[PDB]
Amino acid sequence: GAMAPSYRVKRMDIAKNDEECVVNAANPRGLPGDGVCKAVYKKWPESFKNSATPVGTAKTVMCGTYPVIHAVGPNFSNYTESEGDRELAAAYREVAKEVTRLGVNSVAIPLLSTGVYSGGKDRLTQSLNHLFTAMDSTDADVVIYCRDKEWEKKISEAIQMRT
Ligand SMILES: [Cl-]
Ligand SMILES: [Cl-]
Ligand SMILES: [Cl-]
Repeated sequence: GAMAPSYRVKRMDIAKNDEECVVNAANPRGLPGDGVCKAVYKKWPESFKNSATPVGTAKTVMCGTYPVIHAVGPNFSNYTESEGDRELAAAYREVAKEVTRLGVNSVAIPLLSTGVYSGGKDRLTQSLNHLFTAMDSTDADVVIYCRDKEWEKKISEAIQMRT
């Protein structure tokens, strides 16, 4: 584990991360997709062999020796707010189990269900709080990746408030 486990946020493409493993914001069918998923497909295409997994789960596939944890958040256009909330929390719990199983000291993670699966709603606080609930008990250094300047400031504020 990391000596003093921390949370950090960076505004840049997760495909350029400096961590020991990456979490993909995957679709259930293991398709190249859009946004984060498409960037992950371009950088680690080998990790999409048999990566299909249900909503609310995570499935890790190696690209060489680099782990890609495919985490499937719900698409809020299809689920109710209640059911989608439950599946989003479940996907993050499965990411924490995989990060622990892998023995990594750091992990790069995007905010699940905040892009095209958001159902047109701002889900920064919802998704980030489920990330914290799952990852708080792990000892890996967590680096959250985002692309929006206002989201970077809000995620950074939420991290600092708890310290
Ligand atoms: Cl970039
Ligand atoms: Cl998304
Ligand atoms: Cl963003």
